[PDB]
Amino acid sequence: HSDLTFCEIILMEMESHDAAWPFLEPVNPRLVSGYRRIIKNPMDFSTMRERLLRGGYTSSEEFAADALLVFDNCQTFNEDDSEVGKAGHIMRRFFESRWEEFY
Ligand SMILES: NC1CCN(C(=O)c2ccc(=O)[nH]c2)CC1
Repeated sequence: HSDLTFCEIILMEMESHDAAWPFLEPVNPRLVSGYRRIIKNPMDFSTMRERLLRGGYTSSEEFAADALLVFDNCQTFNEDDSEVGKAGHIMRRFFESRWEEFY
C-alpha cells in the first residue's frame, strides 16, 4: 500500500510542478515533427495518472520506470538547452530527489 501511496504523492507533486508543463499531456506527434519516429514509447504524467488510478502499477519500480521514461524521452528528443529540455531536467532531478528521499 505504501508503495503506491508514495507513488501517488510524488505523481501529484510532479503534476503540480512549475516545470511540469511539457509532461502534463501526451506529446501530440502531429504538432511535433519527428517525435513519432524518434520516441518509441511516449509517456507523460496524465498517462501515468491513468494507469495509477486504474491500479495498473504492480510495484513502485514500474511507476518509476514510466517516470524515467518521461524524462529519457525528453532528453532523447530535446536539446538540453531547449525550453522543454530544461524543464525536463528540473523535473527529472525533482523526481529522482523525491524518489530517493523515501526509498
Ligand atoms: N501541452 C504541452 C505543450 C508543448 N509540449 C512540447 O513541446 C514537448 C514536450 C516534450 C517533448 O519531448 N517535446 C515537445 C508539451 C505539451
